[PDB]
Amino acid sequence: ALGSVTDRHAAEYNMRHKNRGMALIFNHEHFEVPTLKSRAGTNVDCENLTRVLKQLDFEVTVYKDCRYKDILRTIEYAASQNHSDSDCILVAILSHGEMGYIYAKDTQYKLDNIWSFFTANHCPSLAGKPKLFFIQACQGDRLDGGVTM
Amino acid sequence: ALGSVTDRHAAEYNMRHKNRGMALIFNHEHFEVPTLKSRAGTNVDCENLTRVLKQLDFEVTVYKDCRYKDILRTIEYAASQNHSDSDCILVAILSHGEMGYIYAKDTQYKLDNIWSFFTANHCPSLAGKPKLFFIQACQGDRLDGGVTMQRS
Amino acid sequence: ALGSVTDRHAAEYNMRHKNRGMALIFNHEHFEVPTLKSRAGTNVDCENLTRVLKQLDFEVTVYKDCRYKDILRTIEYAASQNHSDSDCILVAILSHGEMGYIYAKDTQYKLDNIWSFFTANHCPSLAGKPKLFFIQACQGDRLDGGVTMQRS
Amino acid sequence: ALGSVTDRHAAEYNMRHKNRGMALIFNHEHFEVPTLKSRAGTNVDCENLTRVLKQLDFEVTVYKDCRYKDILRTIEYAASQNHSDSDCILVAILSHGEMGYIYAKDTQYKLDNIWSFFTANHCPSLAGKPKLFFIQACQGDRLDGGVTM
Amino acid sequence: DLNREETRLKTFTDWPLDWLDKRQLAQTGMYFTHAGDKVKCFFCGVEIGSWEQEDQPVPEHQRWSPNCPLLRRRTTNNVPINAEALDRILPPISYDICGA
Amino acid sequence: DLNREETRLKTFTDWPLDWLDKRQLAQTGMYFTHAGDKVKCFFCGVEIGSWEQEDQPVPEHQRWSPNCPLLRRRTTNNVPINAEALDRILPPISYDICGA
Amino acid sequence: MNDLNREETRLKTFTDWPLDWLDKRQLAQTGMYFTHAGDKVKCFFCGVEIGSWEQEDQPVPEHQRWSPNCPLLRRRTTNNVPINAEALDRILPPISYDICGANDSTLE
Amino acid sequence: MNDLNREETRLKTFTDWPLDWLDKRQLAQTGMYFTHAGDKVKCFFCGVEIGSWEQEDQPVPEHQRWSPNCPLLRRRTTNNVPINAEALDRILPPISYDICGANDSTLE
Amino acid sequence: YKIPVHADFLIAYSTVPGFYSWRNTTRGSWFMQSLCAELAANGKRLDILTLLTFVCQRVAVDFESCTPDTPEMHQQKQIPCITTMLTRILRFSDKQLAPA
Amino acid sequence: MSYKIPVHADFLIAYSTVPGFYSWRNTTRGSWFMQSLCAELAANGKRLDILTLLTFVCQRVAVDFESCTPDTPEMHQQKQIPCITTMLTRILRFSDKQLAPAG
Amino acid sequence: YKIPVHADFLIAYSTVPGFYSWRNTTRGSWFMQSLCAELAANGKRLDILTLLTFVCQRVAVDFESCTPDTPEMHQQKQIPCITTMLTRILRFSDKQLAPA
Amino acid sequence: MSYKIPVHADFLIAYSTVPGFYSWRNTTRGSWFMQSLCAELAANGKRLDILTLLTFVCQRVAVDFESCTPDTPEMHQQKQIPCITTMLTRILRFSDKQLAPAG
Ligand SMILES: [Zn+2]
Ligand SMILES: [Zn+2]
Ligand SMILES: [Zn+2]
Ligand SMILES: [Zn+2]
Repeated sequence: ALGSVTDRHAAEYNMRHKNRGMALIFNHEHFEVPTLKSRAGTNVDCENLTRVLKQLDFEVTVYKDCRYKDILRTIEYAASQNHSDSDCILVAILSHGEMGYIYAKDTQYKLDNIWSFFTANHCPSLAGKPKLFFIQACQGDRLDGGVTM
Repeated sequence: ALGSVTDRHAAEYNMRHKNRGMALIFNHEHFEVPTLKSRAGTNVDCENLTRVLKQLDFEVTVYKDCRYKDILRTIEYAASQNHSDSDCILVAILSHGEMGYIYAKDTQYKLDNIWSFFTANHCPSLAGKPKLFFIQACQGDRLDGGVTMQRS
Repeated sequence: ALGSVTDRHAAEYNMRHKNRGMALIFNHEHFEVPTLKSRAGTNVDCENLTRVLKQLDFEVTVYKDCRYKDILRTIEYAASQNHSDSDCILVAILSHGEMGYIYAKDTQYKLDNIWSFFTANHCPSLAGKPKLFFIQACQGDRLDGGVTMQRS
Repeated sequence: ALGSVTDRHAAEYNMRHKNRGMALIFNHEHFEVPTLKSRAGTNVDCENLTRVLKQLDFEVTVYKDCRYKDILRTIEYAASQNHSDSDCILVAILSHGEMGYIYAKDTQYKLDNIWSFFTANHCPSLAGKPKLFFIQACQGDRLDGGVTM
Repeated sequence: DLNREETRLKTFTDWPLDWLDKRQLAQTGMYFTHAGDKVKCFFCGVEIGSWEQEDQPVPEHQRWSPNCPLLRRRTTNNVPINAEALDRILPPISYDICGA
Repeated sequence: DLNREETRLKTFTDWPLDWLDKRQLAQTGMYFTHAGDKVKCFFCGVEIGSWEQEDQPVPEHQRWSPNCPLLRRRTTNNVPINAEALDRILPPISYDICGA
Repeated sequence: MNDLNREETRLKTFTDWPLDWLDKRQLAQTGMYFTHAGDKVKCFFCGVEIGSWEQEDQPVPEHQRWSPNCPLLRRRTTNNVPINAEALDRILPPISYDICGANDSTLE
Repeated sequence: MNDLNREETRLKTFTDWPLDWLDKRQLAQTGMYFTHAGDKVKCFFCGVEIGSWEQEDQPVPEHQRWSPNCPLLRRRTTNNVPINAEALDRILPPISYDICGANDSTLE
Repeated sequence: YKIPVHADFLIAYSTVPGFYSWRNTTRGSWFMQSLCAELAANGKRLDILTLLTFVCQRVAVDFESCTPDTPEMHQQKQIPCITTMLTRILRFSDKQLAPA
Repeated sequence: MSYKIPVHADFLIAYSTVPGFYSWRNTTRGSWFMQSLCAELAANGKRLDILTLLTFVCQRVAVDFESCTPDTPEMHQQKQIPCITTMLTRILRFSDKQLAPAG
Repeated sequence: YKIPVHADFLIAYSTVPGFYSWRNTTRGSWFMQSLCAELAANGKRLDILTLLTFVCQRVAVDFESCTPDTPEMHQQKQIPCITTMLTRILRFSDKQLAPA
Repeated sequence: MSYKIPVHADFLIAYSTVPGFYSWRNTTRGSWFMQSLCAELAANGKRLDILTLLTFVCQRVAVDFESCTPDTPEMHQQKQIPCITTMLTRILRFSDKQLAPAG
């Protein structure tokens, strides 16, 4: 047999909303933390990211070296908003990082926190819409020697 | 400007090799470990998986409740083989598991081990070919309450 | 440089209208014309066509052995209608035919006529929408001997 | 049930042959025929066509104002060749034309002729391979008023 | 209305697809939508059509609706024209687990 | 070899798919390829597999091979274990036309 | 503003014009004017809009490429108010006759 | 020919070089040489090949774009035989350090 | 802007001009068979043009004439003829989304 | 298991305009058709199916081109639409050759 | 050129880290059910990534827990987790051509 | 006929490199990852599925980038590969809005 088209079985995300959605970039370059040497041309990543994103109809907004507490203000805010009129939401992060953590201006933190501001139960305007997080964190410690082809 | 077609920029994996490749299924149902209650109909997963895979031209092979040490024998072997004549390789695993680990017949183990048998430096017949690992591990501990949606 | 998205440059026909559109099937099986032997199982074409079409959300409607004059009534009508609420329109024809013509119940006719009922200037509800005509006419006279191919 | 993969049911033409194939362009600009005014910038069509085609890996070859008899020499030749090592073949034609005919340097002719040099029975190296004919013939006589959108 | 098996059967009036068990089909929560051969389950809202000449009503219901309360044997408002009939026809019993 | 119905049956040894008519299937030019449920016709070289629990051997043969000489009833080397059986089982008669 | 048909008005729209390298002036001169959004310029005489310019894209030929009919460009008579009509007369593409059989009016 | 590693040899390959507008000389100077096929030039120091140039594509930045590692370009020591070493020293991109955490060697 | 009055038409008729159209008395025409076969199999999934291509493939590959009384008309072939002037991709899309 | 195929299959005639109509042509840029053809080929020819490719060539000729003949208003602001009679039996694509092997 | 030793791996395991994996005693796990369902339905036709997406869709949409003895574990949900680092499109292609 | 869905679905974390590894970064061009990301987005982002899109971003970072650190041979000619853990449940595409109506 064959089941009807439930449309909950929509093959694709609906991306034709009144507008794309918010896109918050977190650019870290300087740190209060010791031994953390500043990030070189982490800005030029930012420009490009901004560029391509805005060309993608996004509502782009950026935050320079944020103390962790600020990040959370920023997210908590963004999260509590009516996304019902937008296709989705994207956040990006640029800084150092180690295995399992990411650095803010003042401290490291596992991203599992920010992650949880957007779950459907905590943010239904996005329930069923895609949430995208991109990271450029030096996260990790081992090197990859690769293989010649 | 525009750079030439390097063909290392091949848009797709080459999957037309002399044959698909090996597909090793690890079915756990019973455990020497205490408190680990056996897995119900974990077999019926196996049958289906086997079915669909073989219909996908794969070389399917299965292993029942394996003591961890056996798994490694099995992988180490599979890994040391001439895959140059096959599109890729796939392994699947069925059993209980907790956060960061998977159970064998006798013990838990982080899969990071098996993973490393196939890196290009340890297994070049597959260097550039795709290695696929599917897991059905109760891995984790929290539940998901979900969210109700508008009729559809 | 790069020109903006004019949306007149829409990559695809919009096919999400309030409804698919009309689909008129013309089944000929018997003819007043001499020497025109009836068409065998031309009906069974019809059933199938009807079937698949309706499964395609179409508004299907069929006409048996129509005298030519009737066909035109039927088209002229269909054509003069508000298609603004439908994705498109399709007509299909089943009968004998020779080179450059198609047979009605009573006479042959070049289809160039029906064709012209739907041009944008004569039928704007469909202006920019696709009009589909399928024909099963023995149209022609020569045979094709074909060519044998390497086993496969 | 379900029938096996006959591979005669190949979803696509095989276009990975030793080489693309021949591409013969027929550029007409001047005519011995009376009242036939020469074609303006019919060359610039040619350049472009040539360009894009060669960028498409084709073996491009061109013929200026050809008397009809020459065209046929040219085709008959091309047709009798081992295409077994090429993906296909393409011919293009640029000139005036009326309903049902195309002009050579000296005369009109229905293309049904050239067409028939390549049928599988007359040219098996291409049997199962695609033959492409493009035409830029003023062929016809009526105008199209169009519709505003 | 439809919660009664009786009412689910009376909807299969003018039921096409001769070969298929009109009766027992309606018995398992299915009822005719009166459109082709689309039947819908009143206990999970699923709708199924285009049946091959062997598609069994239960297993095919199960296939497209793995949770159907009636089918997995939850207690529901079902008014069984023959409760004993159901008790044998229904799938065995499907426990769900996640560790032990 | 295979031209005999007898030989076409003896190939269906170790024939999976219990439900399907091993006998009459082989009778209509089909024989086991000994690989899953793939059967091939010796009279048109067609091969068919993955059968639903109602797929009829003849109509499904016809569906995938509209020309099969045996099936359209051309004269062929067929060695019918029961010629009278075939005469009733086979599709009626399919004339082909192109004008009158 | 005494609106866009005037070349003067088409220039005053290029205030805050990014993309330094590109000829703000002559670009607006050929029917183009700033949309005030990135580097999107629109033609007032054919409604075309063009953006993302490489460091050599010439305003005329690129206008021509995306709008083969533009009345101003093919040199039809239009409400254009040329800050310098003589300038246009040299800058504009030559002359493009359109044909379909013979109609001796080309280089007849 | 006393082969390609010499800038001299990289220039002599640009004989019959189409695409007039483009700097034949300095292009070959930065490890590029003609493949003698359209406008495809290849780098002898990273094997990259590039073609179809717009009327402003600069040889260095475009080389950089398609080959972010080219030993010659990032300024590794290579068999390069510079017809004018001082010329290169100014033409080449500045200096690109690569990092992955801190390793004070950047602007340390 | 304006557009040709003669655009967005599609005439997909049975065979190349000046040729016969073959037709089985008890299964319908080569063309309609292949047409329907493809529509109810891909019509939802597929572009109209590539769709018809496969209908062409079907008619050309799967069908010989088979007329054993008239060897002159026997084992003959047929190929459809899809003159198109559509200006965008036709697809038989439905309507789907899933809200929040 | 041997099969046959029409001698008249795998042909494609994509000529300028619908039968019985003019073909427009700019004296200093070439024909509506060739312009749109080349435009698409060198833009998609590699990426795209032949049929859909030509569709967009049809789209180009139909949408982007009016006649513009201000001396002959009777032939002015006229339109054109190509005519792609096809009988290919599979998907044509201008594929290249790529792979990437192993150690 | 050289390439990461850790590239071209794909780990598609049952559920997001730190969560349960649901499993029907008499039909297998949510995951394997949806996996197989998709493989034998699209595996030939589809890209590996989008393929798995629909396996994610299946597990997330079609499956509630249904544990009427343990309301705390009842009507629960599950979502797979496909960490990928493939560097090109995986497709389960066959081999086809047709010569001359 | 009402249904529920995981609260943890439709998330996508596409971070620079496999867990426990370095992330390479050019001081004067940005990170391997961001370079390849932007490159693909402004090149395909409109045309392409999100997953396959990112695949090519993976391809870029893995194939086109060696470390090149001639002062520290131990960190020289090193490689990197992104890590795209996904749990989307449908195809993401950056679609626009287009149609074209009628008379
Ligand atoms: Zn139900
Ligand atoms: Zn047969
Ligand atoms: Zn303009
Ligand atoms: Zn280089």
